[PDB]
Amino acid sequence: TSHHGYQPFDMHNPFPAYKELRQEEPVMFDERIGYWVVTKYDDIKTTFDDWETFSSENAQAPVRKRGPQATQIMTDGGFTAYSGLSARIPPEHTRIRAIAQKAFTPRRYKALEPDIRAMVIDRVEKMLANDQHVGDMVSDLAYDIPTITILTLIGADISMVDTYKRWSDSRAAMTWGDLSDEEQIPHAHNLVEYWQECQRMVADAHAHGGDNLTADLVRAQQEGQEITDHEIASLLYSLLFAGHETTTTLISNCFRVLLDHPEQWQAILENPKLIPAAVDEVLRYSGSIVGWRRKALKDTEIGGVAIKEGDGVLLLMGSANRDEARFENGEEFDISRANAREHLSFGFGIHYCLGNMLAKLQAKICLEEVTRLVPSLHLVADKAIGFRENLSFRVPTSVPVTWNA
Ligand code: HEM
Ligand SMILES: CCc1cccc(OP(=O)(O)O)c1
Ligand SMILES: CCc1cccc(OP(=O)(O)O)c1
Repeated sequence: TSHHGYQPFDMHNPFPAYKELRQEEPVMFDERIGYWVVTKYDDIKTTFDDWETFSSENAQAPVRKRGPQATQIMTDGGFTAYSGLSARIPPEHTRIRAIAQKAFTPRRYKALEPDIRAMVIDRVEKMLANDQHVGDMVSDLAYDIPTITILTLIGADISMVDTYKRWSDSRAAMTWGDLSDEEQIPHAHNLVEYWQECQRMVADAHAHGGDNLTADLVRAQQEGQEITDHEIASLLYSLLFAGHETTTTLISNCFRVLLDHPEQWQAILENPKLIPAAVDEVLRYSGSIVGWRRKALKDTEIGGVAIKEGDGVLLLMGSANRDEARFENGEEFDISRANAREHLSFGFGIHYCLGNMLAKLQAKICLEEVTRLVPSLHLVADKAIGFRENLSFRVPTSVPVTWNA
């Protein structure tokens, strides 16, 4: 009953609280986290657009202050990473991003769609063959696929899938979790390991070359592009976290939300050409990220409310995606929604998601082939899906399902 019901870290059903915030206090200061909480769509899209007033430099600063022990651990481990791009500000961001998109060329996207599809069918069949005819859409399908894709694109061993998810859970907990000074210690070590592997791969590209993003970036350095080895390594640190966890969550939510609405799963079975629009509606209705942070570089206003220089802003895009002023019946999941692409789950402006297409790519491929091979798929029960507490990432821990077999 406090802060209009908003619980910053509970990710199981924040949408009722989002709804009353939009009506009662659209720009609310939450002392429990230190942020101005913004919930209406215009307000949020405007804040994204004016990057010159609202810096993103705190997007990767931890919500809870790093404790003495994690600070010593990461310092003694040589951890010098902050942010590949998402918390970089111009001129550094502009300069580094343009070099990144000259290696993130969308031909690589569409060139190896077939090996994505061949890998889904592999995973779908192994799920359909086991003692119990019950599966988990996260571990059985959505855990591997985007991870292997991003490891193949950058040049990591695809045998290290469990190391990179262990490093992802750490980064997602260290930075947006409600961690104590003890609880940072195990993730502190993981981030040190993760940063040292990012640096090990960059030195590898100098020495032995390759055929991949890591090689291409160093290859652009050798050809005169203004990007250092600390920035090459920071670009891997960004892509080897953001490049799969959000996409794992999107795939898991595709089956979570479509199986909660069997009528639209049934329409997806009828017509697999509706699948792309379904993904657009899942992204609006259940985004992987519900909140993203910014920092006021000067005294300003959001929606009439005065905000001091240096104040932190939390843009609740999960709330914006249901604003009745932009989405009629915003709280209903409807894959036929005409303007679902107006959603802000990939952001807006100079930090827009670099791999939005690569994520939607694998989301559509997973629906296309799971609806075909397993058209009778459905949830086990109604109350069997929990979400890890976080400020930004709303990750379902499991999507338990069964089928006709
Ligand atoms: C699967 C669903 C995904 C969602 C919902 C998502 C969401 C976001 C959001 C909210 C931002 C910040 C936008 C802003 O501040 O303006 C962002 C930026 C970014 N995303 Fe994604 N993302 C997803 C997948 C991916 C994938 C697959 C990749 C790479 C393969 C990726 C890489 C990045 C990078 C590098 C940035 C920072 C770009 C910059 O700061 O210029 N993300 N994403
Ligand atoms: C416990 C309910 C309550 C009572 C008084 C103030 C208040 O304000 P808030 O906690 O800052 O939202 C809440
Ligand atoms: C999903 C957007 C995102 C999230 C976390 C890190 C990141 O990359 P980085 O901040 O540049 O290291 C991107």
